[PDB]
Amino acid sequence: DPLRPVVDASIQPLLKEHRIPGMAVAVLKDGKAHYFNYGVANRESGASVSEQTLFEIGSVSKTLTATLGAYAVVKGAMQLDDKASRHAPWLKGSVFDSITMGELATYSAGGLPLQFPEEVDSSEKMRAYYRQWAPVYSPGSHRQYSNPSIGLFGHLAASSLKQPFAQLMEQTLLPGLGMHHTYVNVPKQAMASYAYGYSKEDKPIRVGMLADEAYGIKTSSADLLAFVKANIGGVDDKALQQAISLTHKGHYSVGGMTQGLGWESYAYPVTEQTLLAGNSAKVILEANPTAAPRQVLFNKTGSSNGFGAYVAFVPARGIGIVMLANRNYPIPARVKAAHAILAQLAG
Ligand SMILES: [Zn+2]
Ligand SMILES: [Zn+2]
Ligand SMILES: [Zn+2]
Ligand SMILES: [Zn+2]
Ligand SMILES: [Zn+2]
Ligand SMILES: [Zn+2]
Ligand SMILES: [Zn+2]
Ligand SMILES: [Zn+2]
Ligand SMILES: [Zn+2]
Ligand SMILES: [Zn+2]
Repeated sequence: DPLRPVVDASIQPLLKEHRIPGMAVAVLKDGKAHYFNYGVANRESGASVSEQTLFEIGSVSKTLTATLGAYAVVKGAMQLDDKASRHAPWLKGSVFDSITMGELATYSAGGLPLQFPEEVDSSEKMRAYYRQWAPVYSPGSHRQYSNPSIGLFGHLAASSLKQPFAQLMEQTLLPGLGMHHTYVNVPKQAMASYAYGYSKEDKPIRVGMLADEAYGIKTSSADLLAFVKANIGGVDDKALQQAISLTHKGHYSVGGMTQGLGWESYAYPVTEQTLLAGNSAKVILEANPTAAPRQVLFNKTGSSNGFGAYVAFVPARGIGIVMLANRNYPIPARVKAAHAILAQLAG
């Protein structure tokens, strides 16, 4: 493969520095998929990573959940400016009478935290948590990246379509996107393809409330590259195509990053500095005020215990990259490697 040396040059240093057991990389250019596989999915079996290996992609799941939400909008089941309690009777009489579905989707409802409190570990406790939650910021004014926020968005989008979230994803949305090996619940027949994650102590590990919606997808580099293709070349189904397009619209910005539904976007060519800043600890962990929204690059990071994922693509240039690893290695390393490889592809 004439792209192998370029991809290897940016990826092999990551593997060495962070002792990454395995990584599946996929690149799109000129309508063609290219797969570059490294190391092992499972240190016990020694099974090689391939483009069919399943990795936990963590928050990259949010792009898929966002697409389901957009699909519900396209189907007329909900609108982004609906109050959240329209789709959850159990939220009636709370502050979620005054917070919109779009605000949940874009982490801007007013300071919902990164994670549920550890104690919130059941349906009953989760409903209680939202009903007692006290806003920190006015709706729309601040971005605080949040699993409870987008998790609730996805959960309520599923409810608006009158089906369970996992079923909608596995039976309708994901196969509609050409993603037939993408799961919230990995079935028996797919378990042999499922990597283990590796913690910092090299312990094998795999993945709470709204996990499915917020961070629970297992998928392959082949399936995720198919999703990238869907986000560039499109899909056959008109409703899904319109849904995908809704996920590209900018809602607001934080520095040089523009927040949409799931995807976070940048003007392209993008400097490494701009891409690092929008993916920085400050943006991920702290509340930041929302500013007016901005060729475009779209991306999403995701991590779980033992896993580290990144996807970035540029529709105007027909290029994209997926990097799925079974080590949670630092986001800036992901960004720098992707930026370098994409720049080589862009020419
Ligand atoms: Zn090489
Ligand atoms: Zn190739
Ligand atoms: Zn065993
Ligand atoms: Zn529910
Ligand atoms: Zn299928
Ligand atoms: Zn597949
Ligand atoms: Zn589940
Ligand atoms: Zn677009
Ligand atoms: Zn919005
Ligand atoms: Zn650049």
